[PDB]
Amino acid sequence: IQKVILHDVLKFLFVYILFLLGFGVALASLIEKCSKDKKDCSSYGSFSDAVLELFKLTIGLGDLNIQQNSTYPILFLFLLITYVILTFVLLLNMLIALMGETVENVSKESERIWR
Amino acid sequence: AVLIAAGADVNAHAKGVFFNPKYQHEGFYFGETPLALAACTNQPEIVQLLMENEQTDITSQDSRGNNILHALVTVAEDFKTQNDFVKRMYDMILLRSGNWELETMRNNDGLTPLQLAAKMGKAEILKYILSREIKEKPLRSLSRKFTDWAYGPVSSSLYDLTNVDTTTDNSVLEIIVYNTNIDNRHEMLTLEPLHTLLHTKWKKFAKYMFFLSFCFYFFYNITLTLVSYYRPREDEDLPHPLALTHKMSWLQLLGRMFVLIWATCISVKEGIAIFLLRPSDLQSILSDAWFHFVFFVQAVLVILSVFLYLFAYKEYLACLVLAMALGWANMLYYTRGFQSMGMYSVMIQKVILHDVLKFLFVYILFLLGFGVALASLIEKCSKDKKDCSSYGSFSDAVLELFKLTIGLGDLNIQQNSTYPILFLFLLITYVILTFVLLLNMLIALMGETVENVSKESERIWRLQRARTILEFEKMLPEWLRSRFRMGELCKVADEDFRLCLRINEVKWTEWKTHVSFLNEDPGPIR
Amino acid sequence: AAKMGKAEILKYILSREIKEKPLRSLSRKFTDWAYGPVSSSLYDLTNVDTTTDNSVLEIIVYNTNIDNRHEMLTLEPLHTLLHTKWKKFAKYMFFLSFCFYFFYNITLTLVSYYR
Amino acid sequence: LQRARTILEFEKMLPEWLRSRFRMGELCKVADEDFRLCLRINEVKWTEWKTHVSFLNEDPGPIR
Ligand SMILES: CCCCCCCC/C=C/CCCCCCCC(=O)O[C@@H](COC(=O)CCCCCCCCCCCCCCC)COP(=O)([O-])OCC[N+](C)(C)C
Ligand SMILES: CCCCCCCC/C=C/CCCCCCCC(=O)O[C@@H](COC(=O)CCCCCCCCCCCCCCC)COP(=O)([O-])OCC[N+](C)(C)C
Ligand SMILES: CCCCCCCC/C=C/CCCCCCCC(=O)O[C@@H](COC(=O)CCCCCCCCCCCCCCC)COP(=O)([O-])OCC[N+](C)(C)C
Ligand SMILES: CCCCCCCC/C=C/CCCCCCCC(=O)O[C@@H](COC(=O)CCCCCCCCCCCCCCC)COP(=O)([O-])OCC[N+](C)(C)C
Ligand SMILES: CCCCCCCC/C=C\CCCCCCCC(=O)O[C@@H](COC(=O)CCCCCCCCCCCCCCC)COP(=O)([O-])OCC[N+](C)(C)C
Ligand SMILES: CCCCCCCC/C=C\CCCCCCCC(=O)O[C@@H](COC(=O)CCCCCCCCCCCCCCC)COP(=O)([O-])OCC[N+](C)(C)C
Ligand SMILES: CCCCCCCC/C=C\CCCCCCCC(=O)O[C@@H](COC(=O)CCCCCCCCCCCCCCC)COP(=O)([O-])OCC[N+](C)(C)C
Ligand SMILES: CCCCCCCC/C=C\CCCCCCCC(=O)O[C@@H](COC(=O)CCCCCCCCCCCCCCC)COP(=O)([O-])OCC[N+](C)(C)C
Ligand SMILES: CCCCCCCC/C=C\CCCCCCCC(=O)O[C@@H](COC(=O)CCCCCCCCCCCCCCC)COP(=O)([O-])OCC[N+](C)(C)C
Ligand SMILES: CCCCCCCC/C=C\CCCCCCCC(=O)O[C@@H](COC(=O)CCCCCCCCCCCCCCC)COP(=O)([O-])OCC[N+](C)(C)C
Ligand SMILES: CCCCCCCC/C=C\CCCCCCCC(=O)O[C@@H](COC(=O)CCCCCCCCCCCCCCC)COP(=O)([O-])OCC[N+](C)(C)C
Ligand SMILES: CCCCCCCC/C=C\CCCCCCCC(=O)O[C@@H](COC(=O)CCCCCCCCCCCCCCC)COP(=O)([O-])OCC[N+](C)(C)C
Ligand code: NA
Ligand code: NA
Ligand code: NA
Repeated sequence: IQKVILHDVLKFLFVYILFLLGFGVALASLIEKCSKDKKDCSSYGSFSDAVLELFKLTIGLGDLNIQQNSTYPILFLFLLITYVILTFVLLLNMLIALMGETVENVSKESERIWR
Repeated sequence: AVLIAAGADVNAHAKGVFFNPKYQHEGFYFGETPLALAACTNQPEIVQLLMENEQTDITSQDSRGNNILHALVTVAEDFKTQNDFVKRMYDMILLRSGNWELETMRNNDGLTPLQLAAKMGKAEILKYILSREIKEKPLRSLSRKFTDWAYGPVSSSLYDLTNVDTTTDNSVLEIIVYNTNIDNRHEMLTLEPLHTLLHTKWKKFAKYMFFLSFCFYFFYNITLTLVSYYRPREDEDLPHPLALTHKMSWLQLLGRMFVLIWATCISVKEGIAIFLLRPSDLQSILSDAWFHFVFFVQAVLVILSVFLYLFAYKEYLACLVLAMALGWANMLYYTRGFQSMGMYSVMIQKVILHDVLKFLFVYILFLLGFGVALASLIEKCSKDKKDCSSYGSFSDAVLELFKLTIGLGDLNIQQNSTYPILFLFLLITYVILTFVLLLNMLIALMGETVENVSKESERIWRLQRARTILEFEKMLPEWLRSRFRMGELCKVADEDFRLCLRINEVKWTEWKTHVSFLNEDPGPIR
Repeated sequence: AAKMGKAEILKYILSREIKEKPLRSLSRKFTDWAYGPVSSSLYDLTNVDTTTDNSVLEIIVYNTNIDNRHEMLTLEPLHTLLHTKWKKFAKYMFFLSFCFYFFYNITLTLVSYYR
Repeated sequence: LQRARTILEFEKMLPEWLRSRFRMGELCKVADEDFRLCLRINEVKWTEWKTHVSFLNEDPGPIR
């Protein structure tokens, strides 16, 4: 647990927060003013709301709704599918492949480090 | 020996089409002379027989401009195929000549034998030439490695930097880094006068220019984000906050000017670096100039978002938002200053090209295949008049199968389907093919890619940092390159100064008494 | 030998080169020319090519019994002979087979979705 | 092996006058009255050095 955190988990969290806060401002700058429906017209209305909705989409909770208050509805869906490919397909599946290389090397030495 | 004593011409040139072949299987190129034929076919007794003859001109050139030492570089191969006889023929011919006449001769392309080995990727000959040390006294001047002092285990050597450093054109360091053809650039930079020479450039000037490059690109994105997120938002009024149109007399308006003048500094500069490097190959695009296009595509979308405001098409906002999201993903270029994150960005490049693109080709075949089958199976929604099905169209069925794979939403089998058992058979078959087969096999194939690239990802990183070091060096002026110059003048022999580079070494295995040193007193003198 | 899967005897027969003069006619591999490293050889194709019935190439491909078919096709007069067929006619017949099966599905989909 | 089964099933389909045009090989005079329709493969070898006998042709270059 000590070797996996220092080698693998900290490099993952550095690249993930670059993509979380990067697509979070792009999607928040693309939503209109909510005066026409006066409440609950969008869940991406702020920077703090768009970062929360992209974090729920990675751990698997909630529900996906593309009927936002966006001016450009095709551009919103292009940036929201690109976020899924970079994190759900690339970064989370590569963390498992890099932990299997760390475990293979520390298994030779973990008994002498314990004593 | 019968024919030479009978008067055979020892300077004939076999210049036919079979001896100057067009393709590699049609003929055999050896150097057109009978001295090169004996050397390229591993016949050392006939080489010694021909060099003793006084009529043998050892400095003759063929039609390509090559001489005897250019031709041995052309036919050289690895240790696996051609074990090592070419490296021993290069040494025997050079010592009998006794001059620098063959080493400093240029063929019709303008290359010496040292620059021809770096052009073709001959890493076993180039290891020999850069570290050539001759121990005998009258032939010591033909070396490129000199022992300055030695005392027991410790020694100190000097490596010649005549045509390997970037003080001239077509240097050895510039040919190895910028070579699109060969496929062992990252193994040729581990050689010893080249490995220390890039490490010296990174300490003196190159790490400080890589930090000013980071700071002014970070401030460029953080002032592009704030002016686009904090726009004046009205339905009746949409002022572009850039160029400072309203006379509000609000200072710190230079941040609005810093996006205009810095978008033109990038689009002009990255247009030149694409123009000077024509790859003519899609593999050379992805492997060397990926960050030249993607810094150029961003800086154009910032400029087009200002020309579309002057024409008022109201699609400028589509170009700013694409420039904001692309700009924060371009901060991953700057992870090559560090070894830990720089080797991690080499894994991301190899996993996308090998594993992720094959997954997306088979997944979209199954997504769009079951999407039309399930959409053609749902009735007309006039009986309930609204919300009777979520699979009513092709565009709705593709969306509901994408949500079912990433894990969101809710599964409902009470559709408006005519055949309710056939709908559930096609919806469970989609889960087995993607959730059980394709997503679990992507993890198993990434573990095979990671296992092979882990052997090579450090040498691939140092080739990516070496291209960053050299492009900083063509930028800074002539009077800065004299101050940050490597090496020191060393009196090698009588009237011979070569501007060498010093490397220290400790060795405990081969014990010997020391001769052929340049200096008797071992300690550092000043 | 091709029927039973004897890959060590079949490697010997297909590349049999005899150097002596009166018994050179019993070869199946002849040196056309040579100059230094480069040479050029000739491989006999009497009963290994598909101009006759029960050829060696047809027995190795269509054999259900043996379990080393994919190792016996690496042998040398058989490896170049399949590469020559793919360049001359077989890659062009594999592309017309793709185009008329793609158009068959794309006209079956449109008439069933737009009923 | 999966591509080789696709190549051969295309060859039984196309007619007899197409198989003469796409036929592999060339007639080679091996000995006195012996023609065998061989196939040519080139090779470069750097390890075993020897003098050359038992060749069919003295002049090494491609003749036409
Ligand atoms: C180097 C090779 C790769 C890169 C190529 C490009 C290089 C540089 C170019 C860069 C951008 C050039 C386009 C800028 C302006 C377009 C924005 C726009 O108007 O919205 C458009 C969306 O169109 C998009 O989504 C564009 C997003 C990028 C697509 C580029 C291909 C990506 C590869 C993935 C390929 C598959 C994905 C295809 C896209 C889905 C549509 O507009 P709207 O939303 O309908 O608004 C209607 C407004 N209304 C409602 C008021 C009536
Ligand atoms: C940070 C998070 C932000 C996240 C935002 C998103 C970003 C996303 C990702 C981002 C990737 C990570 C950030 C990129 C940073 C790279 C910069 C760099 O090159 O660092 C280098 C040092 O840098 C220095 O130069 C030291 C600072 C001294 C002052 C420099 C001012 C120069 C002016 C004064 C000039 C005049 C005076 C000079 C006299 C000659 C580190 O290099 P190194 O390899 O470690 O060095 C070897 C050390 N070793 C031996 C242990 C190996
Ligand atoms: C113009 C297209 C931009 C992307 C568009 C996406 C669709 C186009 C399809 C692109 C096909 C993807 C294949 C990429 C090939 C190599 C990957 C790579 O370089 O890895 C890098 C990681 O960088 C990444 O994260 C790669 C992910 C691509 C998109 C990044 C998010 C941008 C958002 C886009 C939204 C706005 C789109 C607006 C424009 C349409 C690091 O690896 P490297 O070791 O540094 O390798 C470079 C080697 N070199 C340094 C010597 C050169
Ligand atoms: C080679 C060996 C493997 C292949 C074997 C076959 C080879 C070739 C055959 C091909 C298809 C032959 C059947 C065609 C017509 C049947 C369609 C039909 O009427 O719907 C039926 C569903 O039945 C099905 O779901 C059939 C789907 C394929 C099942 C074949 C076994 C798959 C293995 C998986 C094994 C376990 C799964 C079993 C299936 C759940 C029921 O109809 P309904 O929906 O109730 O409609 C009522 C209408 N009403 C409401 C108006 C009153
Ligand atoms: C817990 C979550 C919050 C923690 C954050 C607190 C900051 C302090 C964090 C950690 C404390 C110090 C780091 C580890 C100390 C050295 C040990 C080591 O192996 O380092 C490794 C990892 O080092 C990295 O490169 C991590 C990547 C960037 C770190 C950015 C902060 C953490 C990301 C989360 C937040 C990002 C947002 C903020 C970013 C600006 C170096 O890799 P290596 O290859 O193993 O080198 C060892 C050599 N060896 C293999 C030969 C052995
Ligand atoms: C394990 C983790 C350890 C580390 C912890 C980190 C984990 C979590 C990190 C962060 C979580 C933050 C969530 C929101 C919190 C406060 C909101 C806020 O301040 O935004 C403010 C400014 O926002 C802007 O104006 C735009 C953002 C500017 C920076 C651009 C981000 C790109 C950085 C990418 C690269 C950086 C990273 C590089 C790689 C490291 C505005 O707030 P608001 O929403 O508009 O409020 C409006 C409501 N009101 C009107 C009622 C007043
Ligand atoms: C789990 C594994 C993940 C793998 C992901 C697999 C990938 C693909 C996965 C999923 C793609 C399909 C799912 C959603 C699309 C359809 C949604 C829909 O309802 O239609 C919408 C239309 O929208 C469009 O017409 C544009 C569709 C393309 C969006 C971008 C393509 C991929 C981006 C590439 C990313 C760059 C790559 C860079 C990354 C490195 C809505 O239209 P409508 O409903 O008809 O009604 C509206 C009214 N109207 C008709 C008047 C208009
Ligand atoms: C004049 C005095 C300095 C003050 C103002 C500085 C103004 C400029 C500062 C920073 C520019 C920020 C770069 C971000 C945008 C990239 C595009 C661009 O236009 O930048 C260019 C200029 O970038 C540099 O060359 C940085 C080094 C500073 C050079 C100026 C000092 C010269 C004297 C030396 C003495 C220094 C210290 C010596 C140690 C004692 C290149 O950037 P890049 O990253 O290489 O290109 C992208 C990578 N890519 C090619 C793969 C695509
Ligand atoms: C855990 C207890 C609680 C947290 C502690 C309290 C906070 C701790 C604060 C600071 C510690 C943060 C980590 C720095 C040291 C990591 C060690 C390392 O190897 O780094 C390497 C790269 O790692 C990087 O530096 C990547 C750049 C990411 C941004 C971090 C910049 C650090 C400046 C600090 C600013 C703060 C940013 C973060 C603060 C939010 C160094 O590069 P390298 O030497 O060339 O490669 C090493 C490989 N080798 C070992 C084989 C040679
Ligand atoms: C980002 C998402 C959108 C991108 C799409 C843009 C198109 C351009 C895409 C990528 C640019 C060019 C491809 C890579 C260039 C060569 C590098 C390479 O290694 O190729 C590899 C992958 O090549 C494939 O075979 C991919 C599978 C089919 C690709 C279909 C488009 C992408 C699927 C998504 C969209 C599908 C929908 C459209 C399809 C009609 C070949 O495999 P290899 O075994 O590694 O060979 C290397 C040899 N080696 C191992 C000895 C080293
Ligand atoms: C990383 C990814 C990069 C690449 C991007 C791709 C990712 C995303 C790709 C695609 C997402 C597209 C989502 C829908 C968007 C437009 C809708 C549309 O045009 O359908 C139209 C035609 O539709 C038909 O008539 C049936 C389909 C014909 C083709 C058959 C599909 C099988 C292809 C399988 C093999 C192909 C792949 C092979 C392997 C590659 C009808 O539209 P509608 O729904 O009926 O509207 C009705 C509403 N209205 C009545 C109000 C008007
Ligand atoms: C007559 C002139 C041509 C114009 C009309 C063409 C009409 C037909 C074109 C394409 C048919 C499309 C196939 C899809 C459906 C498969 C079933 C089927 O019936 O197809 C069959 C015919 O398929 C072929 O043989 C393709 C090659 C064309 C043969 C006709 C030219 C003969 C002359 C040669 C000169 C060519 C050029 C030489 C270069 C100079 C076989 O298809 P399959 O894929 O092998 O079978 C499935 C695989 N499986 C066996 C494992 C199951
Ligand atoms: Na879930
Ligand atoms: Na859920
Ligand atoms: Na695994």
